Amino acid sequence: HMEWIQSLPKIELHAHLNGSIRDSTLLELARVLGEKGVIVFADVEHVIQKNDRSLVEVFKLFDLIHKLTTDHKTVTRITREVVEDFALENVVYLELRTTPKRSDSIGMSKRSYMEAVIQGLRSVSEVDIDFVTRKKIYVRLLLSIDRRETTESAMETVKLALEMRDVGVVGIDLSGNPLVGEWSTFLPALQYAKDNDLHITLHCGEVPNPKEIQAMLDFKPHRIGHACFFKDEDWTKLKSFRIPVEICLTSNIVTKSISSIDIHHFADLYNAKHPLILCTDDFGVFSTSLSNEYALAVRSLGLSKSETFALARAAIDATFAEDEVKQQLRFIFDSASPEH
Ligand SMILES: O=c1[nH]cnc2c1ncn2[C@@H]1O[C@H](COP(=O)(O)O)[C@@H](O)[C@H]1O
Ligand SMILES: [Zn+2]
Repeated sequence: HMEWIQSLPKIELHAHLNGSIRDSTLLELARVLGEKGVIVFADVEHVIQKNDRSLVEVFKLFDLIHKLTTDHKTVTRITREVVEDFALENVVYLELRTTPKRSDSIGMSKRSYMEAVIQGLRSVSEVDIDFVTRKKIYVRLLLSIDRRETTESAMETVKLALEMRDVGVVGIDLSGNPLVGEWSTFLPALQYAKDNDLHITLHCGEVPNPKEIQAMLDFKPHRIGHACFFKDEDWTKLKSFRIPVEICLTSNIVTKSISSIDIHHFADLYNAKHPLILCTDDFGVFSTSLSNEYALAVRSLGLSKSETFALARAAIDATFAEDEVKQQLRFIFDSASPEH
């Protein structure tokens, strides 16, 4: 069964760039930076292997990753590697999200960080890529606002995303530590993005926060991530607004946001015929792949091949891609439909 899942064409809508790095690359970068003295390799490798990746604790790990990866040449490298890995497991469409970074000591701006991501996409050679406007993969980009940021800084990210629509930026994400920051800080920037026809996805309900969950739903983003701590009134509103949910099974269970796959809300959403999309979140941090996520879901719901194929194909109308791309995806899935 895992073989048929691996060959299934798949759509990834929730994958953070610096959460998707290969272990071998992360440790290579750790070794190099150690031998330069920027850090102590044994300690860094130890936080890499020891971190329990509970929620509070995952964000410590990201602060460490960012010390290893915030340089233009590294951004380019990991962008290429992430696209390759997804393409190799037959992801045919990827929305990759990343937080653009500022770092004055190396002359890195949010814009130059993103230019390094584009360079990564241009450097992809193992597979064919469409990112502007042999496996082939369509890639489009989401710029993330981190909940640590100010309204002004969030607006800088939205302005950059509008400038980069010609190289495949299609939307904005709100992510980062859900215990930090206030919705009122980010709402004005997200509203500007939405009024400029960017699509919006929000990390929503990663921790209990009833007023924030309601405010995010009332904003009517185009998708939401996770929804782990929704209450009944939140589900009612979500189902009537028809906002698709990006479901991250391994991430949710590992962080203990959801106590087990047998109670995970994706089963309720599936049976309610509410749109959901299986995603990896951070396949490096959480040691998974999109195929493995599909395998967990197929086992837990007991889906047949055709039900699984139908679920995978349903994600097309949740993408933020232009209509021409969705028609190509419909052709890719229609072409694969009888083998499933
Ligand atoms: O579980 C999650 N919840 C909220 N934010 C996350 C999660 N996983 C990754 N991220 C965000 O994604 C970033 C890592 O990818 P980056 O944006 O490419 O730097 C982190 O610094 C977080 O802000
Ligand atoms: Zn996420």
